[PDB]
Amino acid sequence: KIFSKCELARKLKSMGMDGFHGYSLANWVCMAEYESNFNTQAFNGRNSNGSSDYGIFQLNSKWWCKSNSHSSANACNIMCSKFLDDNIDDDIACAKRVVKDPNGMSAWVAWVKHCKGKDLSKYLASCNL
Repeated sequence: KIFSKCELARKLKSMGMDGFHGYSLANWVCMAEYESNFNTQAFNGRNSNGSSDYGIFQLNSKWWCKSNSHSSANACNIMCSKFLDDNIDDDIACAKRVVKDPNGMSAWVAWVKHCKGKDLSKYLASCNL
């Protein structure tokens, strides 16, 4: 599924993300835009390592989930394969956990590159939320 910005924004808002760990809704939606272009099937292989990044939040299989050929820490206790599904509840539960690490949202490189430096005050202004 490719979400639209505002549709993603509604889903994340409904699931307690707005302000989650000090990160505003706009920040979370911007991270998804730049990580995966809002696509639940996004998949980015080998990479820097061996590992891969899965789903709308491009969660890596060395740290966050378990994959086929690439063994894992599995901090989200889940098979990477679930993050390629259309439903994003698992992905959200895992992103909630990722951001709890010391690097915060800087775990997501595309957020650091495309969001962190930006004025996002108007990013969700077209949205009916």
